[PDB]
Amino acid sequence: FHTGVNLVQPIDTSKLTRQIKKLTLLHEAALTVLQYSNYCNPEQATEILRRLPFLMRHEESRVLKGQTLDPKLPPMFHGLLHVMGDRFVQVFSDCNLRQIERGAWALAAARHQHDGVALALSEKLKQLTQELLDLNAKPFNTRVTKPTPEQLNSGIFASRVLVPESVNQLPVKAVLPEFNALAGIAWALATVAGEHSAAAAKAALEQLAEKFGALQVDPKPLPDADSLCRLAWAFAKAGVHNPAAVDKLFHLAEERLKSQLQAHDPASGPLRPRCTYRYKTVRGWVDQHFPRKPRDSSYLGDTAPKIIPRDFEIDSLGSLLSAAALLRDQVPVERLQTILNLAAQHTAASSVAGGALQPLMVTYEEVTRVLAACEQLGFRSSTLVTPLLHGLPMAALSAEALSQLAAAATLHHVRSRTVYLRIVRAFNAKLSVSPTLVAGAGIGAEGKKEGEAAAALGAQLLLAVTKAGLPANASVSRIASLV
Amino acid sequence: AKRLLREAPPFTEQVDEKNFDDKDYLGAGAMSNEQLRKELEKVEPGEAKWDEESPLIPPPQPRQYRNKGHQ
Amino acid sequence: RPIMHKNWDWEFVVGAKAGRKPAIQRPKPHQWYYCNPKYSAEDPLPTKIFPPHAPPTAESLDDWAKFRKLCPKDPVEAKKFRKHFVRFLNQRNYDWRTAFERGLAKEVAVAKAAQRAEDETKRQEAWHAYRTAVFESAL
Amino acid sequence: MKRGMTYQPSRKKRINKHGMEKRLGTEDGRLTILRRLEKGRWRLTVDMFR
Amino acid sequence: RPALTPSFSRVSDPWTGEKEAKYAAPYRIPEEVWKNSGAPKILFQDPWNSPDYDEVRKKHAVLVHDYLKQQSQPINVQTILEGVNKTHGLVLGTIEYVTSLLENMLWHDMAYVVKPVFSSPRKAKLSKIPLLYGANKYQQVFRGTPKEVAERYEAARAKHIKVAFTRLRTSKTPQPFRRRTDEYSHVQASQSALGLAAAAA
RNA sequence: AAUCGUACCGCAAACCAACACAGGUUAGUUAUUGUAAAGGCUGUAUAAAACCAGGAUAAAGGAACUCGGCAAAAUAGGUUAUGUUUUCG
Ligand SMILES: [Mg+2]
Ligand SMILES: [Mg+2]
Ligand SMILES: [Mg+2]
Repeated sequence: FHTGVNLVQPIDTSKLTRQIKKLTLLHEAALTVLQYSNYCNPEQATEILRRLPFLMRHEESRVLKGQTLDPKLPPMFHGLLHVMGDRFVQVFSDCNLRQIERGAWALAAARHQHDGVALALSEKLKQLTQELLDLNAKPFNTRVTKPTPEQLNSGIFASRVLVPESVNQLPVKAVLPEFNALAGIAWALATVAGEHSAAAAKAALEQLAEKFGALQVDPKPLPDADSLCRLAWAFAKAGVHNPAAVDKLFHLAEERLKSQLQAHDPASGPLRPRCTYRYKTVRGWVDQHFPRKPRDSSYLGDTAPKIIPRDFEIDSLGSLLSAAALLRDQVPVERLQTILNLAAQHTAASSVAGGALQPLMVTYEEVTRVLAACEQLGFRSSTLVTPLLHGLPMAALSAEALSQLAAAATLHHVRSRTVYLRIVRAFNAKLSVSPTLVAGAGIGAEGKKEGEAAAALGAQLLLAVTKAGLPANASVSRIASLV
Repeated sequence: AKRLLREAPPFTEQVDEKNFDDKDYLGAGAMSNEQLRKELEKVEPGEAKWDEESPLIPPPQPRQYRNKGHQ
Repeated sequence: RPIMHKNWDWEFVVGAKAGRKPAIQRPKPHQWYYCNPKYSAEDPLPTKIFPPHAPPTAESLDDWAKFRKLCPKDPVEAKKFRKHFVRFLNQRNYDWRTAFERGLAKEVAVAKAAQRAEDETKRQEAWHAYRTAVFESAL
Repeated sequence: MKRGMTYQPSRKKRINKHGMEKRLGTEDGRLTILRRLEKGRWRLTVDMFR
Repeated sequence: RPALTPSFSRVSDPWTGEKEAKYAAPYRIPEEVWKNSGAPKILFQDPWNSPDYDEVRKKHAVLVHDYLKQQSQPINVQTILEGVNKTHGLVLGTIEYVTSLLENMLWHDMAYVVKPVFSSPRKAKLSKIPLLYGANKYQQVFRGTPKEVAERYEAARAKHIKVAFTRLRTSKTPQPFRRRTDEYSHVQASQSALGLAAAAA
């Protein structure tokens, strides 16, 4: 039926779908985008947007040991986002709730500002605020057998093969089932909002804050830790002032943290988050609350699950606490203190198995992010810092970073000889002579420190160690002699 | 032939979708070195004892991967 | 040493011009380098073998490093696994040529069509001027 | 069915069945070599080359 | 740049069904004066096609397609002709030309037609009532109106599930597999660079 | 890090069939809704005999043909209330 020359469209819809699913490089994506961007339906337009953020990270990792990234790529990555952003606005009226989530996240993830998208999202947010926060609201259903004329405008059903869909039985006694969808859209609106669309975005968010505050029920499945962080930053960036909404949001976060700790038995092992395990099935995908056993398939090459976390982790605690510092004035002190204590308990329990310490690996970026929030909030605790130092590798850190870590441990009253020894030993191996002291570089800091700068770092480390009260050791003695 | 009995081995380009970081955090407005020195000096030299630790502490354990629900 | 060769005689590649070794009619992947009419002994030898049809984005490929990680531990399965990996590598050379030949055909057709339009325009313009002269002459 | 295709060449088969190493492995094969030396044939086995 | 027929009543359309030429003489003269005089006809009219014959046809189809998308109910071909001309000016001359454009859209599922119901085949063949046409906002893979498309999709969805499980029960893969063919060569890389330059300019 | 293969033919006028033989010859890959991207290939000069081979159409009749419906032609496909036979499938 689709043979010959099409006088209206240059490319067949089915062929265009094949190319989109077959993208692995930005150059290939640019070839598709720059030719057929005006002939994509909402299904195709939003699919491209979601892939672009992942393709950019892939190319940065293709660089070999002795090569460098091509300078022409990053400019092209933002060029493609702008072109797809315009097409997203044109077909915005025909997108589903899920499709709007994909397009909005891609621009927000890439930190690309677009006035046209921000204005379109502002109107949509107002419409969805009164519908998704209603008590008598039902979950989004993918099991569509006879689509309506308006659903034929989404492009999902213009396919020559089976359309994958979720095979779960939708809950029938859920309260506000689509809260997570609303939280993500609001965060995208704040991030994508530009200079000429800031007023509209703020007004839409203010109405959402008032509606959220004037609510006497909690969603039956409590909002995910990620969703809570996104909503908190949506208010912080937009400057919405509503203590009633802010306090309620922190209440939900407090409730979730307690629930995770209450339903945890230490005998089983270290605390781990609850997650959704998604598997591929004949008619689509299925979500489970617990993992399957490893399986060998006769047809699939990969049977591993996609893990979507629902509880809090160290990564999310460094973003929720960051939002709290921005919104400190709107949060009661009592609620802030309770959350801080729960955060410490979550960290301590997550790195203990049986009766012995089992540290969990962390990165330097994560540690600094958590500590920075604590300094702003003025929270001092040794139960939150000690687990973070045991799981932090100290082999590729610069001399400056080691000095800062030692100072932080002393201020937080950390009492663990192993932590102190692992820091001084690493610092000593980085302090070289030649008659000028040289402090090596590393992940922690940029460049090397020579002369007085190296001496200052050594003095700070010695001061922290002296206050801590460590017994004399070879590493400290050599540092003192050099400085 | 053109028809395969199972998925082909992963010899083509593999785009990874795991551990994508897009959260918002604070800035880098940390304290100055002089302020840290003053804070350390203010620390009281409390004569406390060290905690009782196990003779052998295992090295850090890697964390499991995470995905996103924007499928 | 570079990873890929960049100086090719494109008349030879398309087939309008003869090569440096006319006895070879279809060069192999490792024979392209020495059949190039612009071959020079002063140029450093590339560290990898690529045909002239390969894109410049192939310089970041590391195929044997990935193969080792996927290596089965059973020797019987390992031998078959390696045989399929070599088959994949060889086929990739002729996927590039097919795309190369299809891509150029589209560009040629577009240019040929554009020339055809211009020629008709000039012929029609010339006739119109002649027609005008006839009316003017007759007053 | 069409006949006349009783020969299906195979290099490994030809060497193993009629090779010099095979002719020298048995008493009867050694006698065959002597018979061909006596007649004075220039090529003794299908396996021979310079 | 539409051109008028020698009768100065309509524009000539670019298709094989057009039997009228384009008047191109420098002066306007009635048909009767010069048609029976015996002079060569090529001095007054152009019987050939324009250099942009194919591009003009594609442009006309877009104008018709866009107008239908703006409509809210199926309409006749006569209404389509009047609406397009009023919006843009005198660019289309006959309803037969518009009909040919619509047939192309119907084949590729860019539009649909609403047909009447008749009691017997002979009545349907002899009927002369005009037809009504609509347009799809995006290209579909099924024929008919949105109600018919939904019905066809439902039957297709059931068939797919039936086939997938029968394959699984008989020890076949539920979903067919293929290999990914690399379609990015040096020619494609140069096309992308050319495209960026054109977009920048 | 040495050593051996790398030209050309390979559903074929170059391999097995005495031939430039309508035969035989393994695996891996590619475009295509009702079609089909790349690539590859190419026939002494005429026509208004009988007859022969391979197709097409045919008034009225419709197995009268013949050892024999040989050959040819033929709505061929799907869903059925009810009935029959079963080793109950
Ligand atoms: Mg060869
Ligand atoms: Mg008859
Ligand atoms: Mg009879």
